[PDB]
Amino acid sequence: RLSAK
Amino acid sequence: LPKSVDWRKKGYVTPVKNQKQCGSSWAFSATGALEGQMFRKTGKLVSLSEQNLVDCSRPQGNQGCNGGFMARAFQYVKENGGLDSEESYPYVAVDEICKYRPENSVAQDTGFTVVAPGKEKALMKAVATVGPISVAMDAGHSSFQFYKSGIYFEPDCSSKNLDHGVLVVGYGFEGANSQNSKYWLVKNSWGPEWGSNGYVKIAKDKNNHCGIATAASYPNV
Ligand SMILES: [Cl-]
Repeated sequence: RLSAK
Repeated sequence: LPKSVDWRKKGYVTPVKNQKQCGSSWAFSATGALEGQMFRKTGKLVSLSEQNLVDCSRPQGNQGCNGGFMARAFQYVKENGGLDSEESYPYVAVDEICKYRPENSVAQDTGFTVVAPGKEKALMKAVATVGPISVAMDAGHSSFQFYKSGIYFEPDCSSKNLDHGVLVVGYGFEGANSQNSKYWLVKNSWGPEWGSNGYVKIAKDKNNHCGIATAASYPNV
């Protein structure tokens, strides 16, 4: 998954 | 088996990359394992193209920016007979048209090796004797997002339901007792800025924490 940022 | 291993100190790991807003951690993990295997075989470290993988492995089951799997990527490198370098096929973080150009190939794999699922010792073994190992983990937690240092241990971690592929570049322990407070040295793809220089230490031998040993594998070069 992707960074929350 | 050694007490600690750090493939980065031996030249098998490229600088930390950033997948940005695209679900290709699986491609990063794949290129990490491959970069390490190609290094062991030639003594040359070459950043591989994750974009190559995003755009061309839909036939093997990958979905570009919407998920994918590391072994499926090794699978594509094999059917395709190659994989371009990052320099020749740059990462743009979006699903694009496959532009694999074999004149720019710099890596090859004839298949892959799997690690028995949930077997941390098999994993430790693969790590210690082969080089960085692509692994899947459950990274759906704020604590992971905000991780900064030390050994990561999250109680709500799953060892079965994974959403993120990373790379185990080694392992070790904290302190002097080699048999305790052990961790997996993990390379992420959220940039150098996330975590500890882009890495995370994850609890080892703590019941396959976050599923790190659930579906590990590495490419055969
Ligand atoms: Cl992802």
